[PDB]
Amino acid sequence: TFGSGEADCGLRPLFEKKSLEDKTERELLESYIDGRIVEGSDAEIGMSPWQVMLFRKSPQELLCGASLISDRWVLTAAHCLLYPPWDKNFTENDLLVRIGKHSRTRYERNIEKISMLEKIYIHPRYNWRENLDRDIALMKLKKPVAFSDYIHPVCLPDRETAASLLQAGYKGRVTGWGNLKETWTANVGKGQPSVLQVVNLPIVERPVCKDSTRIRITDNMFCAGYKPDEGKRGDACEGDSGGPFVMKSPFNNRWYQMGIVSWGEGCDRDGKYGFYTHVFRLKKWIQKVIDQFGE
Amino acid sequence: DFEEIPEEYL
Ligand SMILES: *[C@@H]1O[C@H](CO)[C@@H](O)[C@H](O)[C@H]1NC(C)=O
Repeated sequence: TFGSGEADCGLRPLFEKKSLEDKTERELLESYIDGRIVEGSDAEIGMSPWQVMLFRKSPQELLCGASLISDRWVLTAAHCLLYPPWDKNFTENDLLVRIGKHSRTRYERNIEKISMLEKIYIHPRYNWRENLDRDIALMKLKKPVAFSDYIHPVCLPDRETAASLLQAGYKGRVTGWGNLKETWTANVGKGQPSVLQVVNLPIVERPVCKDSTRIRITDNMFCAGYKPDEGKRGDACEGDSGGPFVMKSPFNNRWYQMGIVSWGEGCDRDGKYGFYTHVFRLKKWIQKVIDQFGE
Repeated sequence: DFEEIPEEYL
């Protein structure tokens, strides 16, 4: 009964289970949006238990974000492992996952768990040639992981959750170590987090998304971000490529993963957004690598 | 920046 449903998904040991709220979750909780545009504070300990860190064995580097959905399965962006134009083509043995982390650089003794990958499953139809369509990969751990106060799975959405939550005006939440900030000409100061960060962004209407990029946007993608303007606290660019985009159901109080951080736009000063893979549309793919896979 | 992780994970 792996990711074919998971009972405890999205109820966080330190918040929901103790009837405790994080310092910003009410924002997700409006229905209307106009208003609290929170900046991108540091995460609270246990605020995001499903957060994963893809780690390059050697040279030891933080490759991307990822999310815990089972005790044996991790979800990321396929571009994190396979991207011909950049000679990117990772294998099982080239990475490790790191679950249970806050600090970006410390090994976190007695908290994090580092595991090996057994197999990587890229969607057969992911499109690196043009726009990164079907940017989803699944990694099955080399051995199951024990949930902790710090380590817990997020829920995968179902038809109705996707239907009611995925909507223009509704805030979602990204978390990550800011690997979406992969500059050159930059002089990244007041940055490169020490600790995991968090920001709540509003989902954007399809046409407004299409009309801000030159990229051909498909049905498998959504965009979120505040309106390039005067006061726009919160940046998409604040996450990690392959990391999680999540909403808290107002019906059942659980946390589901609605998107995977795909690319960001005008990640500099020009008012663009973040693009994410639409988890609900790719879900039957997921449904079956799992329901029928492992090695 | 990355602190070294146990030789046991490679
Ligand atoms: C990625 O590299 C593997 C060997 O690691 C190769 O078999 C595979 O075809 C490559 N994917 C491509 C070329 O897109």
